[PDB]
Amino acid sequence: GMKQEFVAAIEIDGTGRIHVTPGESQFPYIYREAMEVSWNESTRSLHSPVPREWSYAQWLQQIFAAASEQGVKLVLGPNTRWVNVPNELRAELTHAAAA
Amino acid sequence: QGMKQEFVAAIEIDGTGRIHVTPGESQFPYIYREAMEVSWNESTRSLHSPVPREWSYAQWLQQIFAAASEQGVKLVLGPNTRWVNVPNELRAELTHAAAA
Repeated sequence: GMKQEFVAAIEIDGTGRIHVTPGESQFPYIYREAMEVSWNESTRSLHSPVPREWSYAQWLQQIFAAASEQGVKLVLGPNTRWVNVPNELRAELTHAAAA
Repeated sequence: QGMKQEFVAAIEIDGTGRIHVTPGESQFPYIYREAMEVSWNESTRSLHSPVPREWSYAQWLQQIFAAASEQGVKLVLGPNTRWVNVPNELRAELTHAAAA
């Protein structure tokens, strides 16, 4: 049950987000799709997040931060097992878990 | 305060490239509720990330078109399509990404 529609504009804003402005439709609730697409009303555009390349280090900290929100401070031990983590990365990750 | 310190039993990057943190004892069934893009996999009892991925404008355009399509609108680029601050090459690549 679709419906074809022309895009009025494609734009990259000053923060690097890409905006697609629909020919006519509005999507105030595009967030409910859980696809990290947002709606900016002032410009009636669907847009991406600010460009982001997340390292494993940053994801590790994110995972730690989430567990912390639920009352658990995770720490690495001398017995923690590292599985399929290159040596160079392990160092970086270990530093991440502490920083 | 109620904050419990705990050992990590394992760090693992799986076959799909997600990084897994296996807590020593705690479980986090509702971790998704923190809205932080972290998930709990009960079969492996681990917190994990999504699959890694580089930033790509083409992909993001496709992602944007895909979100719109879920809400019943198939977007298409036209000859009258206005491009603001989109460099020549990116503009070509974005055009092709919208076609494929």
